[PDB]
Amino acid sequence: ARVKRGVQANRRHKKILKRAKGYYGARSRVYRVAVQAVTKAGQYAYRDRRNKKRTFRRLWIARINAGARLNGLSYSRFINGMKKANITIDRRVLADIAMHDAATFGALVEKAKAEL
Amino acid sequence: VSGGGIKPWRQKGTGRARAGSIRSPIWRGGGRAFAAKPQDWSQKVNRKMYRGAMQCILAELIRQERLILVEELTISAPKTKELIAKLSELNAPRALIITKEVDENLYLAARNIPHVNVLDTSEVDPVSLIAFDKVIMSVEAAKQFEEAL
Amino acid sequence: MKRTFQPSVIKRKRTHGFRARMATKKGRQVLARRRAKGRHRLTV
RNA sequence: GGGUUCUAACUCAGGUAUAACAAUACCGAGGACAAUGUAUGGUGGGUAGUUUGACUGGGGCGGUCU
RNA sequence: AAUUCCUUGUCAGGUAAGUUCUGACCUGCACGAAUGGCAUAAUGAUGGCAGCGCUGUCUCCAGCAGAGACUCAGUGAAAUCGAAAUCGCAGUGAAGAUGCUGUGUACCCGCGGCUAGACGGAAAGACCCCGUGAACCUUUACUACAGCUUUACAUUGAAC
RNA sequence: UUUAUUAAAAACACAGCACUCUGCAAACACGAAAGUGGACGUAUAGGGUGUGAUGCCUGCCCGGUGCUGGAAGGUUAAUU
RNA sequence: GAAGUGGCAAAUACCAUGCUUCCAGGAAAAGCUUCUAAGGCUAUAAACGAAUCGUACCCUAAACCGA
RNA sequence: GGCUCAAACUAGGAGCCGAAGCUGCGGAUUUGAAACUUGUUUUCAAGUGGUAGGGGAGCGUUGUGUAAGCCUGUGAAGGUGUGUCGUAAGGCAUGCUGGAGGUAUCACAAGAGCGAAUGCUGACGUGAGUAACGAUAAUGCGAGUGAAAAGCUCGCACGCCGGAAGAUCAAGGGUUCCAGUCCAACGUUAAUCGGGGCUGGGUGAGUCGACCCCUAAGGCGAGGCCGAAAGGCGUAGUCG
RNA sequence: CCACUGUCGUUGAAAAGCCAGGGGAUGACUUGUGGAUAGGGGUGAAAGGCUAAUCAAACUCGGUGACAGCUGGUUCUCCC
RNA sequence: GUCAAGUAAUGAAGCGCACAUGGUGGAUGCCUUGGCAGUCAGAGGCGAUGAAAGACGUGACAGCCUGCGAUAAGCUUCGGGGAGGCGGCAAUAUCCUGUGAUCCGGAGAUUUCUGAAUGGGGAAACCCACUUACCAUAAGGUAGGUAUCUUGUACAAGAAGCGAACGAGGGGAAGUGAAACAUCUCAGUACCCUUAGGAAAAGACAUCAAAUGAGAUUCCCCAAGUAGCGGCGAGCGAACGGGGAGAAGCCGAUUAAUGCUAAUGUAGAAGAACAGCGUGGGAAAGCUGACCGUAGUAGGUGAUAGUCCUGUAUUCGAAACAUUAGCGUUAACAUAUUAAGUAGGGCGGGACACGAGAAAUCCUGUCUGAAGAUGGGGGGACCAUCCUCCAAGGCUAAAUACUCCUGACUGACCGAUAGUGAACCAGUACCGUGAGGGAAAGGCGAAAAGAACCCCUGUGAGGGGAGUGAAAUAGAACCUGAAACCGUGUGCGUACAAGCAGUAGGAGCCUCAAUUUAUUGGGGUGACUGCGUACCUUUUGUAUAAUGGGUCAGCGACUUAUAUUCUGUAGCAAGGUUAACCGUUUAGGGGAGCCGUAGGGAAACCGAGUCUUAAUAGGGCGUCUAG
Repeated sequence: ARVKRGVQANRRHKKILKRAKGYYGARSRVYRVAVQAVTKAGQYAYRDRRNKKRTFRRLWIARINAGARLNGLSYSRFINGMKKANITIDRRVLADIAMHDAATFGALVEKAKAEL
Repeated sequence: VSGGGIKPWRQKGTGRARAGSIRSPIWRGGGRAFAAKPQDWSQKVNRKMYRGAMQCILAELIRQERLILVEELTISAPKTKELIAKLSELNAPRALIITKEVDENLYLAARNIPHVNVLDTSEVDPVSLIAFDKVIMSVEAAKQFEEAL
Repeated sequence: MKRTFQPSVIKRKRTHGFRARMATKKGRQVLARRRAKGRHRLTV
């Protein structure tokens, strides 16, 4: 029962190389370099799946800070005012309203400002 | 493997990986690490386990309506067509016939029909009982199985 | 410079030839070994 | 319990024959020695096989080892 | 001193200046009489030192000639090489960073040079240690054996 | 003369010198032995060792270890 | 369809396997000439032979030894 | 960077930012627990970083049975894309290529899975169109031939060797010798040329050499001597 | 016939050479042809030299897949 | 419109990515002419009548291979067979063949030179002879003889050398293990040497046993990893007896011919049964309907055939020669007559599982040395008693060992880096003075139908048409045709910007599909932003400036046999299970043996107990179930 491994080896290497498309030089051509490039891409994607949640909140907070300073108080006092007013709106929706609806964000800021 | 007695190069100095033989299993044309040798594949089957398995096989044939009992299956002439007609009227075109004293012309009649075999009960094996779609046993052979199992 | 081979037919045939091999018990074993391997060249 | 003598074993890498080498015969010289086998004591780097520790502020040296 | 550790010993000579050289002293760590002592003409592609001559050895390099290098045409290697979008500095850090931090600088790509770095290439460090590793050499290490030698028996006898 | 291929020398050899062995089937060497070399030589010869032309020369020590001679005593194998 | 003989110089080759010296003292066997032992030869010629193998080419080299 | 009633420090106070911690939402999974009860279902609780290592469950590959089956020239294996499915190993479908085989399922057996071993074999990169083109005795030009001429042939001139770089051999080689023809490869470039390919030819002996006769060193050696065997020696001789 | 100095060359024209110099060059010389000595053996004007680019024990094959408490490597997946 | 300020867009020497399309390369898949492992039978030699191995020749035709030998791809003859043929690459030419060729089988003739090589020599394939008879007349030809050694009467018969493994014998390591090493192990192995036969050797009791005795040798399963041996270490390791295979005992159980008889082998012969339709280059596959079968899973044929071919089942042939068996005859050798330098002993060794040990027994280098049936050997120091058996004469089948080989058949063996080193012009090329080492290299197509002719080119290569073919990116380096690597085209990006080259976002552009028309969705690209120092190994710790890797493709490392323990599972269960063997063979038989069911104690011995002890005490180990 001799087993020749060429067919299975070919489709395994082809799987890795097809996952290494778009990579520069040997990283999309030679399996030895491509396989660790694909592993490193996976590790980065795993870490960045956490860091994306980390980075978009930083973006929302910057947008809300800009919007609150545009009419009135700072971000920190605005978030305190929302908490006192019992407004459950998250920073994602808040930054969306700051960027796309200036009157609604103005009214929302007026609520937080009346609460302090 | 032929040759491979001398060290192909000196151990140190050449910048090559150290080699002891050109018939190393690492080398093309070298020997097999763990080369196969002839081996025996026969297993011991306990006597009572063999008898029990044959008993189970016969009981399951009866339960699945694969065992067909006939008084006698004798063929007058060593002719394939006659046994083909007899199995057609027995509704078992492909079958294992088990008889005591397989006749010297029932053998010749069955020797050509494709999925048809004829055996003495002393040469009936479990794989033969399980492989064929039907087993046509004579009552005499069935009694001999009774006493053997 | 002078090299190792320095050929000479008389010397070659007298030290390695068919009669020199056949004249000793061990040379005949050389010849038997060559014939068993199947060499087309028995002796120089 | 030793020496002396003898010759016949044994020795000659003596002479004379045997073409030669060897052996053989005779003669001559030795001679129970020598030499060889077995056994045995001595001697024997001529040759073989080996050993020649560990801890350790690197190892060696020193010290230590229960 | 082909020998002197201390040591460049001391004194004399030679030089402007001499840890070398020559002469002498004797305090010979640690000369010495066939593992020869002290000399010695001749000899030596032998060692040390000193001169004449001579000079690009040098001050201090210049010019020139030929063969390469350079360009064109033809042919066409090498070692190396995880992958490269392959800069400096001060830090950091498996402790000496192109790649990490901060910062400075920097438009993209050749060719001729160059060798400061890439702990550059080459050879699984020979130094050193380790391994109950190897070899070969030595001996008053151990154990053997060859050889040589001793006696007993045999070959092997006689007489006084 | 020498480290063919990093050492040519003060290293090796050398004529010369000494000690010692060797009486001839020599000592000594090869070899299992037969057979050989030594040598178709014969102590003015041959072997081993050291030293190393030549000139002047070469002192003391025999405790140690060797070598040579001796055998009174002690010890001492196989054997019986 | 021509010449083709004089002088001089001169080998490490030849005389010469000589000669002279020296010590380190200088192959062998056959062919050949003679003598016999056991048991054809010499002259004259005339006719007729002398087999086989190598022979190219390199050989201080592009041909051998160094891939 | 920049900072001085700070963006420093001391003492307080209030907000906020801030992790893969915690919560929210969805999903998987280990163990244990009440049951139509073997994942038959709904949940619940506590868990689920991991090297050496221990335990568990599977994927794929070659082969055997199942299989005289099933699929397949209306296109097998393989190759190359795409879509799709599973926690994964991987599965499935299908376009193109391909042209003759493959193998469901469940068992069974393994030459059963590769990136490393200065691993082995083949292929092909980088260096790089880079170094080099092998004695600095040297070439110029006119003709010819030719697809093409620095190199071939002829000519004129020039240069080099000339105790050779000329000539005769031996050894060694073995056709390289001569002619005709060809230029792919070989020739470190080109080549019409060649020691290259191909096809023909060429070596003539009583006197040259060998053979032959003779022997040296040294071999072998009727008998002989020695030696477990194998063999070693040696006389006459016989080679050399 | 050698191999003392230097430069060059060190992926060389060359696995030891070239060039300029150097030493011996009637002798213990150089060289051709054949022969002898064979591995713990030979041979050595002695360097452990040389014994076919191999020498403090040649080469080839065999014991042999020597042994290696050493170094390297050790190939699919997920769960505890 | 002019100026000023601000700010887009656009580029590409080249490069990146993606896709398309090639080149190179030769993986993969499928394939086979070649290998590997065996089973059942056979056979186990060839050679002086010249071997094995070779050299040179040999053809219509140049070489190599195959065959053959100057009678040279062959000659004669006897059989078979029946239309083609003069071996392969590899065709062409001249021809042969029903007056039977080619071809196959038996016999014979010829059979150069070398090689045991044998007339002498020798650098193998060469040189040189002598002699007998005959012929020739010239310088020769034909047919012989001429080695050595052994055995027989200067005469006849043998031998020699080569070649697989297995047997018997003479010599005999070391690596290794003992975690060093010397006893010991390795191992009486490797190797060297001598020499047989189809086998060999052994073999009939001067053997065991100690039971109620058995009854030669050999081999297998047990006994048993037991009893022992052992620096009592590492290791080594029986026997008795039981179950089997085979059996045999004799005094020539010898060899070699010859003739009859029977059988076999070496060539051969016959051998059933399928049509139509559709697809297709081609049918054996599809659909429909038949037929043979003592022949249905064979190999082929243009795709998958019981009915197309070759075959298969079955039935059969031999002029000649071989072999096997049976009978008869012949000629060569042998044919003991009961065993003295023997048994035993001393010394030194060796062999026995047994290493000197309390060491029996066997062998013998050395030195000795009986009794001799009123006797002697053995029964593991030795003595007595008892039992058993008669050495110093020779032989003897089977069961057992093996494969250079012949036939048949097989394989959960390989399929071109595998399997032999060798699928192919391989022990070749090549390397080495030599002994020796030692490759690479398979595939067009079903059929060569292997591309007439034209065109470019140098009458070259190479190509494009044409043609062939189902297919030509099947065009000969030819199936498929991967990857590394190198090109060409298209889209987007890229020349103010610093680093493992990605990842998470994300503008713009390009492109496909829907959609009533820029709105989504898929695909390519990726300005700009954040984060972010490869992999392996080895480590306390590696971006490490520590190791390893240039890349790709292929190959490359926990196996196998047996023993043993534990776990799971299954069958049986206080029982379970056979081994070798037999067998018409996975069945059935075979109970020898093994494990379990009892322990204690050194042991005798006793036993749910037993050991220690004076002890009944105490204490130790056991009891107080599942294998």
